[PDB]
Amino acid sequence: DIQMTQSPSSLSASVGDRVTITCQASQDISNYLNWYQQKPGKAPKLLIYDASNLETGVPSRFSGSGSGTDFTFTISSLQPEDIATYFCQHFDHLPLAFGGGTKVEIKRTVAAPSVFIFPPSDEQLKSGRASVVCLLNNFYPREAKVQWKVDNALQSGNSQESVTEQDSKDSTYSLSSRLQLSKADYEKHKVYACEVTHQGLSSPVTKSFNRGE
Amino acid sequence: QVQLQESGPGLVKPSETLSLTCTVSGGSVSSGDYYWTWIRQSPGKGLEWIGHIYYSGNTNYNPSLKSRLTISIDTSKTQFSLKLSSVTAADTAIYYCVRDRVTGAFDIWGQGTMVTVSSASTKGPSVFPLAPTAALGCQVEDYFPEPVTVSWNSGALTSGVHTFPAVLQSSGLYELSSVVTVPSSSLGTQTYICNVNHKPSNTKVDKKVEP
Ligand SMILES: [Br-]
Ligand SMILES: [Br-]
Ligand SMILES: [Br-]
Repeated sequence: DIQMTQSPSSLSASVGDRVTITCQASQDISNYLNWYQQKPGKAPKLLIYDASNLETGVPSRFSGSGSGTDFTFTISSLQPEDIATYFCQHFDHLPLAFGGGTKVEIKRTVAAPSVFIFPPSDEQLKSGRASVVCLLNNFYPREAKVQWKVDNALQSGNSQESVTEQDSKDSTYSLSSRLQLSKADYEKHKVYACEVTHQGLSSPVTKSFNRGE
Repeated sequence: QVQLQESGPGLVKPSETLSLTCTVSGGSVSSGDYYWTWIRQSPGKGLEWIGHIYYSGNTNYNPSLKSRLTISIDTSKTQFSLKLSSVTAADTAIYYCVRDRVTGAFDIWGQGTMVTVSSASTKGPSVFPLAPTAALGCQVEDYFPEPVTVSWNSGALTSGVHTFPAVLQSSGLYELSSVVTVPSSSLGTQTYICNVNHKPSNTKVDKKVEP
């Protein structure tokens, strides 16, 4: 029962950087070591087998090396579509086991989000619920603060956020914040405001609407 | 080029048996070069090798799942199956069927299938429009379990589309949005339909979004 330790658990590097992640087996496994890449929403894909053999149909920038107990996976030049979680896998003896995984995100220039606020449709209100949705589109870094104001009153504990994985083309994130209410509570107020704080916005951006208008 | 694909229930009750089937299409399962394998992935135990079966009828299984595991093969239908007995919530995971070279390499995976262990029954999603470059979308909520697939105009519209990870509601059901940005001039001419598919309940909803 081998223990596979990957280092680091996550990292961010700029395009063109040489990324190196390590996999340490708890005992000697010779070159019985494979490397996998799991892009967002996909199953892992085989990149390196036998610790250093490049799989057919894989770009040359990927490679592996090492034997015995220490193995290093390397991306010679990090590319925008190389964002994924990378796993090492031993086949020294059954059972076969994977590592914890190394999430590789990409450092790019700052980008302010495009903000949009969506009042709940009259169709949703007929069901009895009311979700006020605020959209933050194509920003970096991932960190963003969204504060909800209802008649200039800060809300807390009644909103949920959801962010996409980093885009494989422009390395940006998109985020969705929803103020989850009932029809009864939603129709007791008029002004519903979405305030956004982000590293790319010199001043915070508020997007609001009056209920109905 | 061989393709693998899993089929079976996305929702199974506790103490019930989880039955999954892999359909190997394009190639023969009666090949000596490969081991027909199952692998699952969940937040509590990461990627986990479950076991495999050889085309000669021999299996192996992971000792952690030695008790409740049964992997069969069907050369007549080019299928191999998985059975997990008396499941618990700890068995909730994405399950993959995988081709493993005898030399040792998972070189072909299935897309994976989400399995939730729950006493609750399935429920189809409610879909509501997010009306108006300009941003529009669809509000998909009140469904269980994961997942749901959202496409726009039957796949013709894919650029700028963002389908967000679902969050939980107070009801315990899921909720997400799928948005797409379009030029503001297209709002008078182009129609935008979001295609919501929820397999665990066999629910398909097409919703028109208009200004
Ligand atoms: Br082996
Ligand atoms: Br989803
Ligand atoms: Br039905």
